[PDB]
Parts: sequence; structure tokens; C-alpha cells
Amino acid sequence: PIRHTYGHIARRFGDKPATRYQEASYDIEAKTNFHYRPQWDSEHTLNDPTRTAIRMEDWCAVSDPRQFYYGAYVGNRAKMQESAETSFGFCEKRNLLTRLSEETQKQLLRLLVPLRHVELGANMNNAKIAGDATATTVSQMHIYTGMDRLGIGQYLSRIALMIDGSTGAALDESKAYWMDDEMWQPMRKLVEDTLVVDDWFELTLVQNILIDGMMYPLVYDKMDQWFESQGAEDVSMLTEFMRDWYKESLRWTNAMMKAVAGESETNRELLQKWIDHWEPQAYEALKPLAEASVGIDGLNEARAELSARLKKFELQSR
Amino acid sequence: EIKTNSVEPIRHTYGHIARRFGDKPATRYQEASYDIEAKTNFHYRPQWDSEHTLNDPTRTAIRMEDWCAVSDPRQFYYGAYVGNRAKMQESAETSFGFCEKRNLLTRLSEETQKQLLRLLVPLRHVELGANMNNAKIAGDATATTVSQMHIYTGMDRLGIGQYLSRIALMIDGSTGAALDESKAYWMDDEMWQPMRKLVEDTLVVDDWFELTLVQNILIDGMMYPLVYDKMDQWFESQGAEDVSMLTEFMRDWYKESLRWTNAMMKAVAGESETNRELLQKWIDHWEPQAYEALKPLAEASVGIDGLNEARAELSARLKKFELQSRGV
Amino acid sequence: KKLNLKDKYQYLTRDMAWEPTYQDKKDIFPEEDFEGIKITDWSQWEDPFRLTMDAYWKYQAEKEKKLYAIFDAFAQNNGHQNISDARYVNALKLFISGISPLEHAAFQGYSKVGRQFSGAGARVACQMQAIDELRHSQTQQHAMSHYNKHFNGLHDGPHMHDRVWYLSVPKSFFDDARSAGPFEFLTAISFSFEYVLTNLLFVPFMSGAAYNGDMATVTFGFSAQSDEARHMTLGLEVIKFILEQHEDNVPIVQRWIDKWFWRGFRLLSLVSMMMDYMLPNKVMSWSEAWEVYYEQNGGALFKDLERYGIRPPKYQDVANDAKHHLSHQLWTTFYQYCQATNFHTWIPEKEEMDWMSEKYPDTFDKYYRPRYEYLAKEAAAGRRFYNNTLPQLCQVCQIPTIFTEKDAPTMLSHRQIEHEGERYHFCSDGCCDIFKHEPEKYIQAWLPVHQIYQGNCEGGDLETVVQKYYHINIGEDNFDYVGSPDQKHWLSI
Amino acid sequence: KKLNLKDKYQYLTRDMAWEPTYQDKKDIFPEEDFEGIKITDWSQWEDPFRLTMDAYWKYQAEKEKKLYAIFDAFAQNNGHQNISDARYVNALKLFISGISPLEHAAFQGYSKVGRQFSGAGARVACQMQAIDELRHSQTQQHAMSHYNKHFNGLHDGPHMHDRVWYLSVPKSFFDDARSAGPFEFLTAISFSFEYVLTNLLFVPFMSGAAYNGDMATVTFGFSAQSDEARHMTLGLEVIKFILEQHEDNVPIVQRWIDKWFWRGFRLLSLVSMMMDYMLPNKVMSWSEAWEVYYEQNGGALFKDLERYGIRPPKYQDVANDAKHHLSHQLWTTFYQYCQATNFHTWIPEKEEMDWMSEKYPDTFDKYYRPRYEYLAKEAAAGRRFYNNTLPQLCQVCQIPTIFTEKDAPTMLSHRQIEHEGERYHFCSDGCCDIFKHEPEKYIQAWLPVHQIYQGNCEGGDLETVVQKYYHINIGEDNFDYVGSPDQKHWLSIK
Amino acid sequence: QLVFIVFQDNDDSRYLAEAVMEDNPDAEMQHQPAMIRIQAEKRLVINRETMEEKLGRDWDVQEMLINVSIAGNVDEDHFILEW
Amino acid sequence: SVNALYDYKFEPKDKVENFHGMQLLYVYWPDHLLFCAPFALLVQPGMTFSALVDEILKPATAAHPDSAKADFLNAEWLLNDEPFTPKADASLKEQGIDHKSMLTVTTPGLKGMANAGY
Amino acid sequence: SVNALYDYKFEPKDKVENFHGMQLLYVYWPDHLLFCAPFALLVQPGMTFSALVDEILKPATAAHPDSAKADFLNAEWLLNDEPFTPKADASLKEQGIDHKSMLTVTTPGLKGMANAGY
Ligand SMILES: [Fe+3]
Ligand SMILES: [Fe+3]
Ligand SMILES: [Fe+3]
Ligand SMILES: [Fe+3]
Ligand SMILES: [Zn+2]
Ligand SMILES: [Zn+2]
Repeated sequence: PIRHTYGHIARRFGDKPATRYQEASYDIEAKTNFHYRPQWDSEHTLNDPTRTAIRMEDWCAVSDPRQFYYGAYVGNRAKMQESAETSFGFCEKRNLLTRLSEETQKQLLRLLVPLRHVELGANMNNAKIAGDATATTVSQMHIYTGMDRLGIGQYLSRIALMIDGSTGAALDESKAYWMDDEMWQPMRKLVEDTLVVDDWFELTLVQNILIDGMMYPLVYDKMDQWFESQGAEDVSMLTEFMRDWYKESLRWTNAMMKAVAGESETNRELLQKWIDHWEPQAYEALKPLAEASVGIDGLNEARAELSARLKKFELQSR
Repeated sequence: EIKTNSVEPIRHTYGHIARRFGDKPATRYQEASYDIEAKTNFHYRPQWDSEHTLNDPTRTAIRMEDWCAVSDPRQFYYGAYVGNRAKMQESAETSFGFCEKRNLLTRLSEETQKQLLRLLVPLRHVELGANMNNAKIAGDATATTVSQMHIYTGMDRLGIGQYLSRIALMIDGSTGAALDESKAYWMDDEMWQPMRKLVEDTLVVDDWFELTLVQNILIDGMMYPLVYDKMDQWFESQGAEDVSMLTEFMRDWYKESLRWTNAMMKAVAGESETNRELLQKWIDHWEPQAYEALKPLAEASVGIDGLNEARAELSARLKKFELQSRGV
Repeated sequence: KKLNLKDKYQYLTRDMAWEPTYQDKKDIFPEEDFEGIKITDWSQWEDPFRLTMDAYWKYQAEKEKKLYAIFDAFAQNNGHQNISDARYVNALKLFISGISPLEHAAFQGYSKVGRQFSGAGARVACQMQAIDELRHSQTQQHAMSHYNKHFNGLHDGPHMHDRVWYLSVPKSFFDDARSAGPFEFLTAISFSFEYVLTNLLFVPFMSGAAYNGDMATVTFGFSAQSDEARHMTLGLEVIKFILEQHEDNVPIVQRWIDKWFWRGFRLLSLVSMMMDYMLPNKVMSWSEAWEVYYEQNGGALFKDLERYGIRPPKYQDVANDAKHHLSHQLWTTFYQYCQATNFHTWIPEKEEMDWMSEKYPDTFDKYYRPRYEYLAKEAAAGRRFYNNTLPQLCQVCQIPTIFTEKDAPTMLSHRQIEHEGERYHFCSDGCCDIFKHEPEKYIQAWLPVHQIYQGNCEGGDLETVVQKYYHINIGEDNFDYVGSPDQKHWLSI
Repeated sequence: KKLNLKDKYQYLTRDMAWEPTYQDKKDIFPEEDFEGIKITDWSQWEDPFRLTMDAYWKYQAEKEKKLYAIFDAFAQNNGHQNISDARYVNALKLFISGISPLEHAAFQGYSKVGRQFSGAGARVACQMQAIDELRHSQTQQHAMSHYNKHFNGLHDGPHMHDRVWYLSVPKSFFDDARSAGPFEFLTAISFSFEYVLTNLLFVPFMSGAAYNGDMATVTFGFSAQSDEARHMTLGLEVIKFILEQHEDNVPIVQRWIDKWFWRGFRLLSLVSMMMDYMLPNKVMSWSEAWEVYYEQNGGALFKDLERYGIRPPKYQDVANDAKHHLSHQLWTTFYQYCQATNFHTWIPEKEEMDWMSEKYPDTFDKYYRPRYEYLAKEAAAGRRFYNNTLPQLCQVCQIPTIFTEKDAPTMLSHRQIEHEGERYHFCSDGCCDIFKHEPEKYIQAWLPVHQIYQGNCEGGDLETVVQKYYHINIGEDNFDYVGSPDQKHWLSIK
Repeated sequence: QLVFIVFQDNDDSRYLAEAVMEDNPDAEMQHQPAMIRIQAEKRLVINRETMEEKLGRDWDVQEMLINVSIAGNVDEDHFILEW
Repeated sequence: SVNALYDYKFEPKDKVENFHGMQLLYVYWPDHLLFCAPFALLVQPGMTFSALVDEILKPATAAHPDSAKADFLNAEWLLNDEPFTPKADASLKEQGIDHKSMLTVTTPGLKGMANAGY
Repeated sequence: SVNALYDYKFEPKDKVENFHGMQLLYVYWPDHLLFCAPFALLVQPGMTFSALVDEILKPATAAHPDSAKADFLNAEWLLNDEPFTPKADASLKEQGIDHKSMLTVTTPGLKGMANAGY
């Protein structure tokens, strides 16, 4: 054995056998000597860390504690998908959602299924970040989460198809709540506004921290427990995937915030300027949804959880 | 297409596979299941049996020119079997995890819980009998195609007894007290004695085919439809609808088991009129005992008609092998 | 009061069984008394391991998936072409004829025993063992499948196992264990074979396959390592449990340990020859393997059992001295009889012999190197030696009587007796004593050489028995490696 | 009525998207107009494949469990000792520093385009492609890892990909694609690279591995085939879609097809060389490969597109005729310059030359055999030829200008132009035409030979640049295979 | 005397071996080709806790089994080989 | 004796009656391990000792360089481990060489090759 | 012309100004494919033609058998494809051999090896 691992890995972690995650994730990207300036961007180069105003000595200080390289991510997701598939097959066969009252069904179509639209936004947002972040340790976490959002929307989409016997009539309906129903317009406005943010790290904070960090606990915890009182508890089996996934996403989104905030006072004040402009827009997007369901103290108890978590990064909310 | 270097073999399969199927490539299942066992020139007689050699087809009175006429339509060799089951077990874990976390069984009324410990959980002792009966068949049947199916199904009985046991543990919060309550019904309640006596009677049958018939066709053929189809629907009316996600494994298992047991029965009864005569004599004896064992349970739950329908369902199966029993 | 790991598992296994009311215990379990063994309390049985079915299926499935991907890749890629040389496949010919069929017999033995014991815990543990041996049996068929296609002698292993002379060695071993009662089966196989000797069987083959470019065989070995861990644990948990269960068990158990050590050790002769001669790249000398795995570890283990009143196996000393001779003695036996084997023999290369001189500093050059010098001279003169007269076989282990008196490497340890008017011959005192204790059992043996002479092997000469009865293809599966079709096929790459 | 397959899949994808009300659509999607491509109706998009997330995860996981079981067995059994000859590993050196980085760049490229297309179906397709590319990128690192431990030249591929002269060939090819707008990116990569030219890259490496005892690489190749089947369908559907959406898309797409056929063809010159010279056991000649995968298969594809007003790429006749020269031209370029490369060259064996004679009956013996006769003499004589003067590079493909005119294998097809008072040189009309259409792009190129002379490669001397900038370890990663550390490690293994 | 555990000279087993060499500083690890053998006097141990901090995930005992022969008296809760 | 669940008693498989009027004979020639084990010979009860030597033993031992000058008939014999004096012209059976007896023949001054008894 | 989302205009990377006082020059010697491609030379604009032939060019070409027998300088030249007649004592600059010009020198009668062009 001439050597234990590749040069870039050995420079980083010592000359000894390295992990699969390490050999998949560090220093794989092109970094310098690009041949042509982007025809779609006048301000930056191919693979430019200055696409964010956030500054890092080494972006690989952001690392995934789940240690997801491609194989590890799909293997973990396959096992989660088999579970959800168990749950869905069972609800379908036992008629758990078709047997519900048309009013309970409309609750699910109005309060829950239109989330697929936010999952869609989150998909495009994480796609842009995978394309803009330079370090593989960062960019790959964003493609994964992105394809996850697509998956999560397909599940919410399948709730509606189980209700409508696979006609799409409940998707048609649901989608009209999202287009037309005053309750969803602050969300829908916020989603479309995220689509227009240039700074990839602003985007990740807003999407994967501020919006998700309040919406996940409101929806899959609080609005979930409330569905029992509503006759709708059997849908809880269909949204386990979303709960498991949110709990796992805390692991990497926290370590990414910890590292980036911890890096420099000047990052912490960039972040804080962005939180102040966005977290109240997150909050106010979710207010109509929380008062049409579990009631606003559910939302405030989620703002609680978010602000608390932000303080662990020396950052603040309200 | 990636081009590969393809090398000329001397032969395609093993002598014994080729004699049975032709000189061509064979399946994993074939190479693992046919003619693998020792058949002849045994060195010493069993110290535990005066009547038969080691690996003796005559441990059953049924005769076949080739026990390999009996084949598994699922094609389970070891790895196919455990791969199939690892998938079922994962679903079962999903459902068990969910019922535990959402308190779906502990929130039941005490009377509904007692129905579960009284009508359902004690079937774990039936499954243990079946685990035992199938172990016995695995060690007595000579063909690997036959003995391997009985080892797989015996382990499956263990697994099913374990899921039923875990229903009680979920009710008593992992103390074992519901398990002890349930086992007193099995030991002491008159509802369970015709079953408990039938199970212990099967434990003393010598002929491994008479045994596979009684365990895997007569008793199972009526028990699984009564319990996991009929008493299952009925449970919804009792407020125990949520147990259903815990017995999915048993429904899925039962449906697959029909495939190999009906295949085995069909080959065995189709072999000769002598075989048929023996099987019919064993059914006339044992099938009423299986009905009577299940009667008190049916009458405590869904009603005698649930049993009569499950009996009809067994009679239809037997008709396809040119055999009869007392349903529709 | 919540259940601990121990109590939960007994709830999931032992608590399912019950005291019978309608049938007598002893009709349900009629095999437990006749061996002399007394069982006071089956509840004292400690679970060697605690796997539930769902955890079994799950963890076995994950292994299987990796194993078959490797087997598939080995085949697609013609990995048989990556071995050190074609001579090495002769080990796998022996493996598939002689060793794989024991995995299958163990499946059958353990299935039966996983019925016969009145202790529910012990029944699950044997039943899982049974299904592990079915997996070993089948994955081995699958592992060797690609070698069977490119090489000779692997094509009719179970058929051969029942018939070929040297294969009655492994076959009578396991027939002896399964005709025995259930506590003897367990002491013979779980304890002696699967614990005490397990490494003297496995390691030469698996690490040999390692040293020799055979990914398929190493792969299995790697995969069966966690099955074996469980298999050792049942073997230890069982003699410990039987020993402690009643003081009268101790002398019965001792006898079993004597008998099955010696039978185990005679069966291993075939392994010693394999690891010393059949592996082109050597791993360890048989002498080293015996000293580590038996003199050291076995020494240690029997010392532990001193507390129960157990001494090490009788004639253990003979086996220790034999380690300098065994492989040499066996190879020259097979050499001269390989007109009647499904595998090839040959004269080792000068470099293998220098290795053997080094590994066998007190015996090789004195006793064995001159054989190869002689044999090599004959071969060069067109007189390659085949012994056209069949050998005396031992009545117990059925190996020809090729073994020498301790410390007299030149004198066969032949023994004989008369029993009920008849003569019986043995290779050793160890086999002689096994006969004397159960002569009623061993007089039934189907001794291949005698059965050939009785005319029961569908031939009047050995060449006819070999071809028509054994399915050994003359000119293809047998004779020296030199001039074989295997050699031809190899050299044309 | 129950949804169809097509329609149920659209509901699980496109239906999730919506017409914006609070943001203008052209702000959400700003890149769809500047290239001149017009899309009339996005709701006419046909999905190239229809895997929901749960299906994609399920299938990929089963594939990955099998792949890593094998990678682990190979490493455990030291499968690198089972290859035909250690020369073969030079193909893997080229791969990991030249090709594998392209997988990572594609991952980056498709992630971006899977944000920037306004059709939501086009997005899911691009994004599935992107994560697949990342799988390839990462599984190649794992496939190559155990080789990197035993051989030289594999230890700093992404580092070298950015710096080493010959690696600017693949690197610029992809920087050209990624700096372009989204429709050209798709035409350049999905269509040109992944449909049209894909077999000319995939098959020589993967089947080169099967013929040479490399189980790790062949295993990655099989495991990726079902991904590439999706990517090929993406490439063909997408350009038919673009072609159909507007009359005016046609001339823009044509011009793009000409450009990327030529650029891909020049990139593929590294692969010809590799297959004809670097695999000890040969799969097929570069000439047979071109003819089947391009002239026949490309011929049928291009017949099916005539119906859209598309014609076969410009200069195809040149590339067709170049198949009898290309490998020989390149091996001997690399031969004389391998003091500066992370892989070895050598003089082919006599049976190799014989095979060459047979596969190249009208060119090898006339033009290339004498080269190795002479170079063999020089080397026997202690004078193994290294050329110590840097070559002129093509301003577009960046390959040394080593290519010859059609029907004149002796004359170099050099071309030259002034633009804006500056001079620039090309290996061909192909690359000259490309330059003239986009001269403002190509004057920016980081031409490694020019950057060395500018002093921008940390060294006043080539050997210094090689060791200190390139990290290529002189006397290890460097020079003829004869006398190399790899050679000796190999002759000792066996 | 010596208890023992041999593993897959493997990727997972690398971490499994380091967990047994950083919990039994008396243990001797030796190597044959496609295999890792770890000897040691009277006892050996794996602790979920050493395997846990090292993989960055919850790790269960029963999962060692995929890669593990063995030697001595089995005590699992932990996983320990003992005389 | 055997523990069994019934009276465990079976006829021997190798009684002389199973040999079609032939009989088993073993012969051990010490110091000639070229032959790995004593020969297992199928012989006529009525052939003479002398025919045994000339028709059976001589050809069986022929591969050893000592065999040509062995005088087996006049060598040192044991029958079932007791000293024994052959009658060259008596039948094997008449002189007590019965089924599965072993003869050991030691040849004074022919002790195999290379001081290894081979 | 390049399509772009802004005025896509950049300085050339290889402006004479980046070469610290030197120029690039390319030389192509036809029929001598031993050298796979024209040379790229980093050269003094002030240097004379024969300083260029003798200090840089003859060295670079040394490895080819013909380089000895060749008289570049009085061989036939092309500058940027146009017929050229060099002024031996004149600088390269002062005779319009500028940054990234290519000289083609053809030595007639020396057409490399084996009727290839090597
Ligand atoms: Fe086994
Ligand atoms: Fe075992
Ligand atoms: Fe790719
Ligand atoms: Fe691709
Ligand atoms: Zn013996
Ligand atoms: Zn070019």
C-alpha cells in the first residue's frame, strides 16, 4: 500500500484510511482556473463562493453529521419510503380516508394538502442552492433535501388521491384553496418571494431554517395532534415520514448554522439582518393556517422553539 | 451494452440438476433444493427408532415415486425466504411502532383488552404447537424441496407467536402480566380446551404427512380465515379496529402459504388413489376435531357462521385435490 | 414492573410453551431419557443468544443480499481465473463432496433435535441452528456453482458423498451423530465439532481461499462468521448446562467428549492434507493450526471445564504428536489411490517441499521428502505410482489404516479384536475404544472397500465401480494433476 | 374516471407548480429568453421518465447495497492484483482526473438547470439527472480508492483537473457548457454528450475494464446503465421538444448540434487513445467504435431528426475520416510529453502493433508503425524521446494542434485568425468556426501552455510547474511505464 | 486464556475493530488476508457507546453480527467474550 | 454397549456369508509404507498359501524395489498378531486363515528405502 | 456573436502585456511529426532572426535526425501563412514577427522519416 487515501483527503484528515463520506464529500469540485465567465451572470464566476455575502475561511467547516454521501442517503430514504408505503397501503385497503365525512376530507384538503405547494417551493430553492454553494459538503446536503421536498409533496399529493379514488379532483380542489383562499395568500406570497432571493445562504436560512423551523412543528406536531379531536387521526400514519424527516433535518441544518454563525461576528450580523426581515414573514404566513386549525398558541409555541434554537447560534428572534 | 469476455464452460450445472432438468443453466432455487440430501448407504440404524433408517421415505405411509414432484411455487431457497421475510418484518415493525407510540391499544377499555387477551393472544400457543410440528416434519421428510418448506414455515410460526405475544406486551406496557393473564385462559378457560387438547394431540402423531395435513391444512385452513379474516372484521364492531395493523403479517403470510400447501397437496393426492384414500381417512378423523377446536372461539366472537364459512373455504380447497370434508 | 432483556426474551420464547394436560410429557418428548442424561430443570438453560424471528430475518437478509451480489459479480467476471492455480480447485472438490453434505446433514440433525428437547429455549436455539445449516448447505451450492462449470470433479457431490470410498469418512461421522440420541448429537456436534474443532475445519479452507484468489469461498466464510459465533455459544452453553444439571451426567458427557474428539480429529485428517498440500499458497502449516486451535485454545477450554469434573479428551497426546505426520501420511495415501478420487494429486514443487522442511523440521526430511524423490523418479520413468490394491479401512472412522504409533512413525498403529465370532480392525486405540463401548452400532458400517468386494458397488473391478457407480469420469476427474484436463484448461491462459 | 399513467405522474409533479401572482414569472425564471430559444407551450412537455421519489429511492438503494458489497469484496481480496497488466491502470488515472470531475461538474450544472427551467417537468427531470451525476461522481471516488492505494497518478485528480495542461481539454469542455445558457447546456450535455456520444465514452472504459480484469470499474459500469438509460431519454426528448416549440429554434439548435458534436468529438480523442493503446487486452478499435456508435447509430438518429429540419453535424465527414489516425496521433503526442502527465506511456508490444495493423490497414503501417520503430531504437540507445518544448494549443478545444487535414495525414490542419488585433490558432475548421461565432467567450480561455509562460503556474521551468503546481510526483506519477514505480510494484506482485 | 473474535477485513469492521482496540488496551489484533483476528486474555468487550460516538448514529449490537467466529462465554446486553 | 430405545441388535454387515464364497484377508508388510495401509485382499478359502503368495501378494507388492528379492513364503509371519508358520500347500482356511484375518509378513533385511521404512 | 444577459465583453487572457516583456511565437516545421504540434516559444521581441534560429530553434529541433543537415534561415518561410523572407540581423519585432505569430519553415529535400512525415 503506497498510500492510505487521496492527497486532498490526506491533507485534510491525515494520511490514514479515510471514511466513505470523506472520500465522497471533500475537495471533489472544481475550484479555480475557469475558462469562461457565466453568460447568465455578470457578477460572479463559475463556482464562486461570493454568490453569498456570507464568508467562510473553509466552507468544509460545514459538514453533515448524518455522514450522507449518495449511498447512505438513498439507503436511509428507501427504508423510510418502505414504512410510508406500509401506512398508505393500509389506509387505502381499510378505507381510512374515503370513509371520513366530506367535511373532515375538506379540512385535509384545505389545511394540509396545499402544503405540497410549499414543498415544491422548497424543492426549487434547494435546487438553486445545490447549484450555487461551492463546497460538496454543503451543496450535496441541498440536493438531498430538495429531492426530499419533492418526495414529501408527492406524499401530500397522495393523501388527496386516496380521498378522490385517484381522479385528481381533490388535487384540483386543494389547489384552488392555495390559489384563491385568503388563508393561503400570505404563504403563497412568501413562497413566491423566496423564489427571487439571489443570495443562496439567505435562501437556505429562510427556506430550511425560518419557514421549515416553524411550519414543521406547527403542521406535523401540533396541527397533527389536533386532527384527533377532528375525526382525522388516521391520517397521522401517512405523515410519519414528515416527522422522521424533520427530526433528522435538525441534525444538519443546526450544524450548518452553528458553523456559519460561529465563524465571524460579521456573519452573525448578516444572518441577524436576514432573520429580522424574514422570520416575521414566515410567522405571518403561518398565522392564517394556525388559526383555521389548532389556534394561534400552536404557532407561538413554534416561534418559541425556533427562537430558542436560533439562540444556540448566538442569534435571536421574538 | 457493456461488452464482456465470455468464457466456454465444460458444463452448465451439477450432474443431479442436469439429470432432472437438462444440461443448461439452472436457477438458484434448483441448485439449492434438488437432490442435495443423503439418500443411501447409511452407516448405522437410529438408536431412537426401530422401524426406519436415517432419511427414510417410509416415516410416512404416503408413497411417491419422486418426492420432488413437490416443489415450492414461491421458489424459496434460504436467501429468497429471508429476503421476503425481512420485508414483511419491517412492515410489521412500522405498525407495531405506530400502535405503541400513539397508545392505540393501551387507551382501549379494559373489557376490549380482555377480549384481545382472551380471543387472540392465546393463539400464540397454537403457533408454538405448529412451530414444533413443522420442526418434526423438517427432520422426517427426505426431499429438501419438502423439508425446507417445513423449516421455513416452522420459523414463521415462531415469528407469528412472537407478534401475538407483542400485542399483550403492548397492552401491559412490557411487564408480562397480560401474557400471564392470557395463558391462564389457555390453560383454564373451557373455551380453549378442545383447542389445547387438539394441539397436544397433534404433538404425538408419528406420520409426518398426516401431521402436515392436520397442522398445515386442516387446522390452519380454518383457523386463519376464522381469526384473521372474520374475527378481524368483527373486532371493528368491538372498538378494537386498531389491532388490525398488528395482524397484517398473518394475513399476508396466510395468503402466501396457500400457494405451497395447495401445491404439495395437489401433487400428493394426484399421485395415486392409494394416497387419496389415506388422505381421506386422515381428513375424516381430524377435520371434525379442527372444527370442534375452533367452535368455542367462533361462538365467543363472530359467531358459528364465521366458522361454517371458514369450513366451506377448506372444503373448496380439498375438492381441488379430489378430497371431501363437511362444508358447503 | 418492566421486563429486562433476559425476561422479555423468555416471554417471547419459553412462555409460549406450557405443561401438557391431555398428553403425557413423555409421549410428547420420548427421546430425553434413554441416553442416561438427567435434566432437573430446563429453566436453568441460559439463552446462548437472544434473536427474535424479526431480528433473525432482518439481519440474515442483509447478509444474503451482499453475498449474492458478490457471487453474481464473481461469475460475471470469471473470477475462477484469478486463483493462484488450478491445483487449488482440488480443495473445493473435497469441500463440495465431503464438507458441504455435512451442512445438509446438520440441517436434518438440528431440525430433529429442535423438536425432541422439552426445553422451549433449547428448541428455538437448535431450530435456528438448523436453518443456519440449510443456508450453509445452499450458499455453498451457489458458491461452487461457477467452479463446477469450468473445472472437473464437483459435478456430483451428494451422489459421490453416499458412495465414494474416502467420503464415508465424513458421511459415517454424521450418521453416527444422527443415529445417536439427542444429548449426544448436541455434545458431538454443537460442542465438539462446532466449538472445539470448528476453527480446524473453517480457517484452513477460508484463509486458504484468501491466500489463493478465491473470492467466492472467502465471501461465504466472512458471511458465516456471525452464524458461527452463535453456533459456538450453543455448544458451550450446552455442555455447561448438561454437566451442572446432574452429577451423573458428568461421566456420560466425558465419554462423549472422548469419542467425539477422536472422531472429530480423524475427520480433520482430510483438512491437514488439504491445507498443507492443496493450497498453492500456504497459510499456516497443519502443525501450527493444531497447536494454536487445539493445543492452546482447547487446552484453555478444558481447563475451564475442570470445575465440572471434566478432563481433556483421551489420546489427546496422540493427536498432538500426529500433527507432524498427518498431512504427509494422508497425501501419500491419496496420491496412490487417486485413480479412484474425484480430485487430483501431484508431487509438491521444490518450493513447497522447502516450506514443509521448515514447518516440519523433525519429520519431513527424515520420513516424507524421500517419498517425493522416489515417486518423482518413477513418474519421470513412465511409472507414476498407483496402488491397484485396496486398503484395509478402520472399522470406526473408515479411513484406511495409514496411521503410525506415537513416536514410531514407521509402524502402523493397527489394532484388532474379535466380537461375537467376527474380526474387526482399527487404525488406533482411540477407534478401538469407541468400538468396544458400542460394538452393536459399528458392526453395521457400510465400509466401501468391503462393499466393493461384496459386489454391492455395481462393478467387478475398481475402474467400473469408479465410472458407473461413483460417476467419476475416468481420465477427467481422477489421476495426477499432471496431464489432467484441469491442467490443460489452466495452462491455456 | 381514474387517472392514466402519464396524467397521474403529471399530478405528482407539474400540478404541484402554479402561475405566480406576487412575482413576475420572468423574475422567477430569468434565463429562458437570452439564448433566442422560444417555447410556445410548456404544457406540451412529455416526461422522459416517470419515477416518483419513493420509487427512485427504492431502486437506487437496492443498486447501491449491491455495488458497495462488491467494492468492499474487491478491496478485501485485493482485486487490483487481478487486472491484466499494471499499464492498464493508466486508463483509470486518465479517468479519475479527466472524466470523474466531469460527473461532478454535471451534478452542478443540472442542479442549476433544474432550478431555471419554467416547465416543472423539465425541472424534476434535470434534478433527477443532477443527483445521479453526484452518485457517479461519488461512486467513482469509491471505485478508484483501492487503486489509488496501490498505484500512482490517482492521488490528486480534482487538483490536477484544474491545473494540468491536458486536463484543460475536458475542464474547458464543461466550463463552456456550464457558462452557456440552460437550453445550450441541455443541447450540449443531455443531447450531444449523453445521447449522441455517450457510448464512445462509456463503452470503452467499462468494457475495457471487463476485458482487463477490473471488477470494481465494470461493476460501477453495470450499476450506472439504468441511470444512463434515463439520461439518454432526457437528451432525445428534450431536443425534439425544443425543435417542436418554434420554427426559429431550429437554426439555433442546428448551430448548437454542430458546435458540441465537434467539441465532444475533440474531447473523445483522449478516449480513442486510451482504448487502442492503454488497455493491454483490446475491446475493439477506436475506428470500429466510431463507426458503430457514431456513423451507424448517429446515422439512424440523424435520419429521425431530418423531419424537424435538422441535418447531421458540420464536419462529421472529417471526424469519420479521423478515426484511422486519432489514437495514433494522440498516443504519440502524450508519449513525448509524459514528463508532464500523471500517467505513463510506453511503446506498444509487437502483438499490439500487429492488431493495430489489422484494425488500421490503410494507415498504421504507412504512418504510425515507423514512429514506434524509431522511438524503440532511440530508447534501446538510451535516448527515450521527451519533447522539451511546449506545443501550440487550440484556442477552442485546447488540445495541442496535432491534427491533420483530411486525405493528407502528413499536413497539420492548422488555422489562424486575427480578432480585435489579437492572433488565435485552431487545430481545425471545426474549432475555428466555433471561435468565430463566439469570439468573446474563447479569448478568455485559460490555455495551460500560455499560463506557464505568463508565470501563472508556480514555476520558471516545466519540471517545477509539474511537481509543485500540478502535484505530479516526478519519477513516480511521471514518465514511460518502463522503469516506473508501478511497473516494479507489478513485477513484484506477480 | 484467550477469548477471540474475527471480523470481515471490511469497511464496517474497521470501525468495529477500532472499537475493540480502544476498549481492550490489553487486546492483541492480528491480520490474515481477508480477515481481522483480535485475541486477548480471559475477556473482550464491545460497548454500544464506543461504536456510537464513532459512527455518528445510534448503533445496535445485533448489527455487529453481520461481520463477526468467536470464543468464550457470550454476554450481550454490551457484547463481551469471557472466561 | 449402546443406549437405544429398543433392543439394539443387528447382524454384522461384513459376515463372511456376504462374500460369495470368497473371504477377506489383510496383509501388512512392515517397513514398506510405499503402500500406505495393509492390503485388503479378496481370496479363495481353498487356495493354497503358496498360491496366495505367488498369485496375490507378489503382484500386490510389485511396485516396491524390494519385492523382486523378497522371499515372502519364507519370511517371518504373524497371524492375527501370533507367530505363524505357513503350510505352502495347505488351503488358507485349513490352516486357520479365516475371514478378515490379518497376516503380517516381515522380510529380514529388506526394510524399505532411505532409512524411512518406505 | 455571444448571447448573454449583459454586455459580454472581456480582455483577452493572452494579451502581449501579460508576458512580462516577452512574446509568444509558434514554429511549424512540416514533415517532422516527431514533434506532434508546432512549438510554442517564449521569446525576446528584440532578439534577431538568427539568434532565434540558433538559440531557440535549432535546440528545440535537435532530437530529429534532419535537424543537423537542416539550414533553417535559408529554408522557405511563411509568416502567418504569407510568404516571408527573414532579415537575419533584424529583430523579430522590427520585421513584423509579433505576439502569437506563426512561422512555417519548410526545408525542402528534408521530409522526415520513412516517407511518413515524421
Ligand atoms: Fe454450518
Ligand atoms: Fe456452524
Ligand atoms: Fe454521469
Ligand atoms: Fe449520465
Ligand atoms: Zn479409525
Ligand atoms: Zn481544436
